[PDB]
Amino acid sequence: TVFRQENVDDYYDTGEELGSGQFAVVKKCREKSTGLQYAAKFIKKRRTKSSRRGVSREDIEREVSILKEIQHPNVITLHEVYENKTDVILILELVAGGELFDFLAEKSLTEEEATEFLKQILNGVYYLHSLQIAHFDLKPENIMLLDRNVPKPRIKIIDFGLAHKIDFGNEFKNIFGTPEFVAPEIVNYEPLGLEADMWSIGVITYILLSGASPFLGDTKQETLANVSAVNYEFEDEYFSNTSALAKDFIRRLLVKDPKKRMTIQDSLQHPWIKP
Ligand SMILES: COc1cc(/C=C/c2cc(O)cc(O)c2)ccc1O
Repeated sequence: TVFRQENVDDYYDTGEELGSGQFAVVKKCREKSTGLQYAAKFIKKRRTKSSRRGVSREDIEREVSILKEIQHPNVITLHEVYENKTDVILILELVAGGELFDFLAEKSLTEEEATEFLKQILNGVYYLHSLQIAHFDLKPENIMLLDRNVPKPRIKIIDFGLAHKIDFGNEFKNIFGTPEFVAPEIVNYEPLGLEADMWSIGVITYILLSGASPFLGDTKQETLANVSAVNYEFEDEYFSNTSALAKDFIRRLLVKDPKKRMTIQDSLQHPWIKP
């Protein structure tokens, strides 16, 4: 599938850089014809078939195809796609309130504050999983706010770079997400489905309530070993005034066997969440 090959700079003006990763940089932008503001994600293309730098066209097209399907208040939406010899440029909805992570470092949240964010995350993931889309990269860095200055901001899931359609219940590919947040089946290179996202939500919830990462070791291999062994506990110093039901919610997500893990629908009916 081909994208718009006119020069993006003839239609948009770029501004402040919002972030940069291994093969992508995100810049605030403004469409000349409407004055509307977006985030332009420049993804570096692979320049030879056998190279390991840049993103393969198969991977770029998959992310674009997934973004084109989704429209939900808690998920980023795609406006336009351009390309040239060096980059594919996704013109994405502007989410300017910063990461849930950076907003986390400023505060540990109360259970009402945590559940207010978490309910929006669960709503967005319920939408995705209803479409058989696994995100595969849920972590605080990929949870951003629209306006961080209100007592209860609205969040949006971003970064569909690892997302996959799961039309056979599982997909057998390597997902190189970040160790602290990936499920045991990712660590062990096993078939992957929607369940992996639910584990990631359990990790996010643990951090939201405590400010601490449940599996984090001193090295990436330690973290991955801890994940595979389900080597975590609720430290009383961090959880002493956290409700048992909040702990129960986490405990039913941080489950090694994906079949025994709470699903997205389970998580919405769990007594900690269900109104
Ligand atoms: C903040 O740090 C980072 C943010 C982003 C992405 C920001 C962003 C992404 C979108 O898809 C839409 C948007 O409005 C903003 C990428 C790498 C980073 O390191």
